[PDB]
Amino acid sequence: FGKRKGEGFGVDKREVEVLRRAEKLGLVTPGKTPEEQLKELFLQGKVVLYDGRTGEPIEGPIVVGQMFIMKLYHMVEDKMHARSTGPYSLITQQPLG
Amino acid sequence: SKLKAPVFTVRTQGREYGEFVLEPLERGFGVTLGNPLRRILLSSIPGTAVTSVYIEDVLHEFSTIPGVKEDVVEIILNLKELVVRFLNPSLQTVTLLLKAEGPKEVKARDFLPVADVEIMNPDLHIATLEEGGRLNMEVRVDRGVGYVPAEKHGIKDRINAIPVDAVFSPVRRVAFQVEDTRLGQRTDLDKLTLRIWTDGSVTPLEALNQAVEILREHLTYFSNPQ
Amino acid sequence: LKAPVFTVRTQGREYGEFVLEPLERGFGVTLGNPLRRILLSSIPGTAVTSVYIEDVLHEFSTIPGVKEDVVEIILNLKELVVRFLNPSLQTVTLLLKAEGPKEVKARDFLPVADVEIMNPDLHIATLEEGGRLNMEVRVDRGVGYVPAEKHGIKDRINAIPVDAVFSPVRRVAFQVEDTRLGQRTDLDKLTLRIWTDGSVTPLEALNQAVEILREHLTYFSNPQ
Amino acid sequence: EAALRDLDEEGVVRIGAEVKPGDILVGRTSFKGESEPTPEERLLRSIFGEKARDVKDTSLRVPPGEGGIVVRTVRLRRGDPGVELKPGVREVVRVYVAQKRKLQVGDKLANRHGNKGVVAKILPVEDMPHLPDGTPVDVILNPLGV
Amino acid sequence: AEPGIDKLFGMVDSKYRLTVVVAKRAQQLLRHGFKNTVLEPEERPKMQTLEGLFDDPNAVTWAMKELLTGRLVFGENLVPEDRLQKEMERLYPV
Amino acid sequence: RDIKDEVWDALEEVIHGKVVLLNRAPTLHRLGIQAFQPVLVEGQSIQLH
Amino acid sequence: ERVVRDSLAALYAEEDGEVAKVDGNRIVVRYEDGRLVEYPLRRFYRSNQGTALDQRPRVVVGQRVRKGDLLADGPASENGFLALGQNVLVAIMPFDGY
Amino acid sequence: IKVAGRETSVGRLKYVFANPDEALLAVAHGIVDLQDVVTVRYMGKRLETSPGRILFARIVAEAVEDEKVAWELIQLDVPQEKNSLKDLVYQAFLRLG
Repeated sequence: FGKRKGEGFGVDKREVEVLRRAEKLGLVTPGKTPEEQLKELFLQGKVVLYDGRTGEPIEGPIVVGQMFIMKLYHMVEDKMHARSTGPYSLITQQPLG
Repeated sequence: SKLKAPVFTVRTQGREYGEFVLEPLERGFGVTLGNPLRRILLSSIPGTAVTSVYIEDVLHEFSTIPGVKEDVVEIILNLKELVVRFLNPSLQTVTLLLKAEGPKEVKARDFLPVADVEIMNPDLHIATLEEGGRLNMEVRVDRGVGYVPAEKHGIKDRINAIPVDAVFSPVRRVAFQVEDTRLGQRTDLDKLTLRIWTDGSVTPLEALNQAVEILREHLTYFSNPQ
Repeated sequence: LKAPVFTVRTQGREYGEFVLEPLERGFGVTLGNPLRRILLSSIPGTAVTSVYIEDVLHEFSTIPGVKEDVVEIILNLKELVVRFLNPSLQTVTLLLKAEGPKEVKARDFLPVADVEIMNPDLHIATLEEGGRLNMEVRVDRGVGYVPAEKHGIKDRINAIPVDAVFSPVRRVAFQVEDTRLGQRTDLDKLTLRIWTDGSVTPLEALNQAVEILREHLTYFSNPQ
Repeated sequence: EAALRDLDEEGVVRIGAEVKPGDILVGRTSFKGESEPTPEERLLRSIFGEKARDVKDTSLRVPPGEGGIVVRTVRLRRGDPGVELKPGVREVVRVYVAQKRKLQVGDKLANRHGNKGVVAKILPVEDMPHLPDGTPVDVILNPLGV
Repeated sequence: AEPGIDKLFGMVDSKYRLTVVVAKRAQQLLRHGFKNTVLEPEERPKMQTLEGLFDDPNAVTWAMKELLTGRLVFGENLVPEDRLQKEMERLYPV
Repeated sequence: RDIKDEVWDALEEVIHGKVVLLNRAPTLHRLGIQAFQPVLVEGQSIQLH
Repeated sequence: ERVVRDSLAALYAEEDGEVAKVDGNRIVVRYEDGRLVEYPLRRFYRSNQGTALDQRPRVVVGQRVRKGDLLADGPASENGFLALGQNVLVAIMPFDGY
Repeated sequence: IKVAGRETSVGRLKYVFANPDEALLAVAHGIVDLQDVVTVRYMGKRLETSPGRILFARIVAEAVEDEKVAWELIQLDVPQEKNSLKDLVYQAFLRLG
């Protein structure tokens, strides 16, 4: 944020509408500079998020962070399968498996 | 009474950045304008990136070249970063060229020069070579739009030409502020500022015009109803 | 990348759906989201904006010899719709008196010069014999929506301000689903639904909201 | 020939080809049986100027939903040095195939805490929730997990 | 849901009797080329191809719509089986 | 390779109107199996409602 | 870090020395003992489970290496740490049904 | 607040909407949020609810295309949760199919 209020931009109009809501929730202390409140949301690990489909903000402040997430071994590529008709079994003549 | 045409400001820095203000606009046109533009600015804006590679004495991606510390998977990957600006407009496709040897950390400038093509990041690392290690590429970069992945375009000049993935789009990032403003009389007007970041092929400004142009072009489709 | 074909299905003067497909990926919301904004922000209509009633001090009071309360009449008045035929025209007072055992309608408004009451049979209030109804109503040209407690206009002490329902649009609902053309299958198909009050039409409302839109495209001309 | 344009003289795919489902990886021929062409068949050929052939396509193709880029081959005969295989087998050929696996809709992701789930959707970056300063998120997990 | 189902279950005494009436009528059609249909051309179920709209092929969708009209008769012991499998190969050939 | 585009357009005609069955791991009751109209999609994964 | 160690899949420094050559295929190092070891690189080996067991090099020519330092990352190791996956920017919020 | 007798709230006075579209129009313009209890004239009876509770009711009413039935099935003066919604599907089932 400090990068911001120096690079020539202030608080944003949607960040207030969200801050309005955060106050009804109780995430922020009412009657404090937006920076004070955004600070307060941050420390709760929450940030303002704009839906990219509209530009409008998420009515709430969201948890956004950095996670360690592995790709497991179980991939669709190894498990999609289908047969119309195929092999059958010697004694039963039912399809193989 | 209605507001009138507002004051366009333009604050370009380098060939990369840009800040584009519009003042003043009717309350709730901050987004009504700044979102759909940012949507088209991320998705539809032509540009360049590499498409395919031959490497002398190589036949598939998963190879390895002696006296170069990088595997071909990491070279085809260091070559996606490379960003190529075309100068001639009617130029659709190039074929760069490279060769080096000895203990040289081949960076992206080491490519041979062509006219109507500038290597917008010369300092790019490419491949580390030690005494005895050769190299000879034939990259094939293209103007296109959006994201077109290897498994999808199959671009082979030679027979052992590794197709590569294209980050065509030249827009690195697009944010946009909406802050409060007034035309003396009225409150709660909107001050749209439009950030734009770029690689160099096209520039924040040219991007933003191009975005608008498509946006305009699209509204025409509403002309002929059934 | 074909010419996106544009389809109308209107009913009457108040409802049409407009379907525009196929469209490159992401764009049925790139359009039509802004159109939503605009079709509700800036569609110039007409709105009841103040009221005075002969013996009525504040909004929350009962008119004697009348069945409705004050608010109830303010509400019926919120629903009137009238088009200004002379494009110049920008305000109007509407006069209506009557009394005794009748029920007043929007037809019963004192006619005026290029002021078309769309919905004449709308009902305003009922009177019992001995009930006097005497009132004047302000009606302006404007856009969007404006609480009463936020434009204030009083033409006289004891005139009440009503909430200002300009927009001839009543809802915008748009619905972008996935559709395919040949082998290309991520395309947007945009359905857009538009309710109005007859003042303007669904087809009309849109083409204006379209028109506004390009007009801001032009606000990227003279730099600095 | 199109159906062989990637096989070497012997019947091996060339190291570095692209192979997809249906493609031969190693051609092979086994001899037909006591059903050597029956009447129905001995006649169909009688019209086409080719007589019944005595060997059979047993080529090793590729399985449905598999494939990639031939990265190596190993050919072990017997009669070559160092090599002797299970009785009665002349020659055994192995072809190792590779693939670069982008993430795709269906694969499983997990974190170290037991949040596990399948990739159900890949939005383009213009749809991702993002921070004021233009940056789009990568993963949208759902709080109902916690 | 299936279009009109709620009334279908209304006609028959037990849901399963609908299912066989539908499936039977729906195969009377598959073998006869639909010539015996008791529809008119504008009620004809129609699917949308990449070229242009054409007759719905799914003989079961037909049979269901077909049934809603009321233009069919259902019930036990109404014909000789062999006197239908020909009189209908007569009125509409194979 | 040999699959040409209008193969798929051909398929879409095929499956019109008809449903398939989905079955899930323990068919504990009458509803481990239910009927669906398939809508064809790219990618490998089944889409459940 | 230990895990990448005892897993014996990454590739380390036997004694103090300096690095002679480096390459997608091998890593030779002059030692203070004068010995010239040549650690070759297990490059793109197919594991039991099909997962490419790939050894990549992490030093450059002449690099001065104290003992037990690193010379190549095993698979799923980054500069010697167990890299089981990736770090991503995650948002935690319902998203329209997906 | 008890204001001259009955208990109502500041928001049930300020804002009094003649029809539901208007109440939603106010919500589209920042005026009120969906969780605010307001006053609205839906089908004669002039009710004390929210636009939320009014939106919901239209959802039901438009989906089953019977505004009259739909009015009856829902309970409106309550948050929708697992039970109430379950109860609607059953009640809808019994009277619409």
